[PDB]
Amino acid sequence: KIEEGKLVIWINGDKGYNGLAEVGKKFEKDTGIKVTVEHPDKLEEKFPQVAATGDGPDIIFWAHDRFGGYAQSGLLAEITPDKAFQDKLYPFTWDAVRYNGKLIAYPIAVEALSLIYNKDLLPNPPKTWEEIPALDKELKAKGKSALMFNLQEPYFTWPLIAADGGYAFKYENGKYDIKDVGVDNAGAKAGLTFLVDLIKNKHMNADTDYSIAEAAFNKGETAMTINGPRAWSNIDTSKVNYGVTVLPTFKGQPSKPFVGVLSAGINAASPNKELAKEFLENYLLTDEGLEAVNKDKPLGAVALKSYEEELAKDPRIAATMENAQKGEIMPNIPQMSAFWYAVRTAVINAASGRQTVDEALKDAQTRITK
Ligand SMILES: OC[C@H]1O[C@H](O[C@H]2[C@H](O)[C@@H](O)[C@@H](O)O[C@@H]2CO)[C@H](O)[C@@H](O)[C@@H]1O
Repeated sequence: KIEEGKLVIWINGDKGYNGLAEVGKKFEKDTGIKVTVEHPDKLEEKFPQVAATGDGPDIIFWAHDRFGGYAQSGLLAEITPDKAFQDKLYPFTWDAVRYNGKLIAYPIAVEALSLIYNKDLLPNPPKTWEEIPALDKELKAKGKSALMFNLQEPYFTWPLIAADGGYAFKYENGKYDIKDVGVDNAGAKAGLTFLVDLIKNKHMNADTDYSIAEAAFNKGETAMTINGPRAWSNIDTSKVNYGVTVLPTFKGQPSKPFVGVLSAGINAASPNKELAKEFLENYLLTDEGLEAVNKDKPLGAVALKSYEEELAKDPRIAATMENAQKGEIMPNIPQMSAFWYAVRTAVINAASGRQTVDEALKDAQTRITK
């Protein structure tokens, strides 16, 4: 069981967890309530396992796409902030955490992937994905490469797959059709074929992950990378002269990144629900609270209107929002977990050459509509 009179918080290890730990220390000085911040590996998978038994953290942080599945299993408490508190966050961020008409989380920040480039290697970023093979050929002649990014997580390849027609679930009439899936369609095959051809032609390696791409870019070995807000702090330290901009178009269509709203849910088994609420509304969801996390690892565009006005001046945040406006808020429906696992498998098999693109996407389509 969860201990009473204390707060345990789980947040991903790529977030500003030290910063969040500081907001917890502030809460503890004022109220006497100890706050413990942890970042278990695979917490988005572990949470449903432990929460099912009345264990786990009092508060869990993740993008909103996972939350409909948790709420469906009865693992999240319904939150009911008063209208006054609600008016402080952007309306659309509240929409991302509404499930079956109920609020199941507090929206924290908005994030989308962007194109990041080394201005010393590339004064101007490519406008199309199609010109990258040629950029790479010339950069290779100088000992560098054009682009390196995480190919192990479908989140990073999805903008290209969706660019010319790929989609997860058909949204229509204020509802998602869990039977109308678009991973096996023409647009999706075109996008993933482009990706697989980059690897075949030696422009990228199928095994590239987050650390391999980060190391290469921050070292000045590659002219471009694709990443989210959290990557910015480490690039700042690298002293690389970088720019953050809009992703390239594919077949003349803009890349469409999935947009995630970092959110905070309260475990339905938690005996400390009123403490969690006090912490979230009066300590974390304040200019001071968000600034502390943001300083540890950039949150992106925050849900709190008052603090977002100040961050909006940052060109990196502008680029982030521009990429978001071209993408799509991820669905929060329970089927999202099956979508993500099926698309991860498809991308890795196709990229590693274990299956062809058609075989890979066909299996995913089948799995998701099961
Ligand atoms: O790649 C599948 C994965 O994508 C998203 O996870 C993101 C997350 O939203 C970001 O905050 C950051 O942590 O990077 C993750 C990708 O490594 C989905 O939110 C997640 O459910 C999904 O499995």
